[PDB]
Amino acid sequence: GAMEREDECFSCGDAGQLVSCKKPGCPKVYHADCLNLTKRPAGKWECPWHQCDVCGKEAASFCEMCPSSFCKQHREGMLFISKLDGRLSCTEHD
Ligand SMILES: [Zn+2]
Ligand SMILES: [Zn+2]
Ligand SMILES: [Zn+2]
Ligand SMILES: [Zn+2]
Repeated sequence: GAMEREDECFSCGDAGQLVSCKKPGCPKVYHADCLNLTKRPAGKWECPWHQCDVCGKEAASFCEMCPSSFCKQHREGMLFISKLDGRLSCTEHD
């Protein structure tokens, strides 16, 4: 993190061997295993929660229930506000 670092994996909902994002505005942490980080990131690492789950490009919207964020193109119709808590939820959370 660059301000704080929560002690739970946003991907799994579990805590453990966590690697934190080194980008400002990101308090989130994840497991290297669930991220498929076979290669150990060196230096500034940006979590895939900044990457569009569809095209792999930079995400503009962030699903608040999974590391599947979306770009300006792949966010339309794919991400919506959950009426349960007001959190951004993607269509893949049935
Ligand atoms: Zn995990
Ligand atoms: Zn991040
Ligand atoms: Zn995209
Ligand atoms: Zn989602």
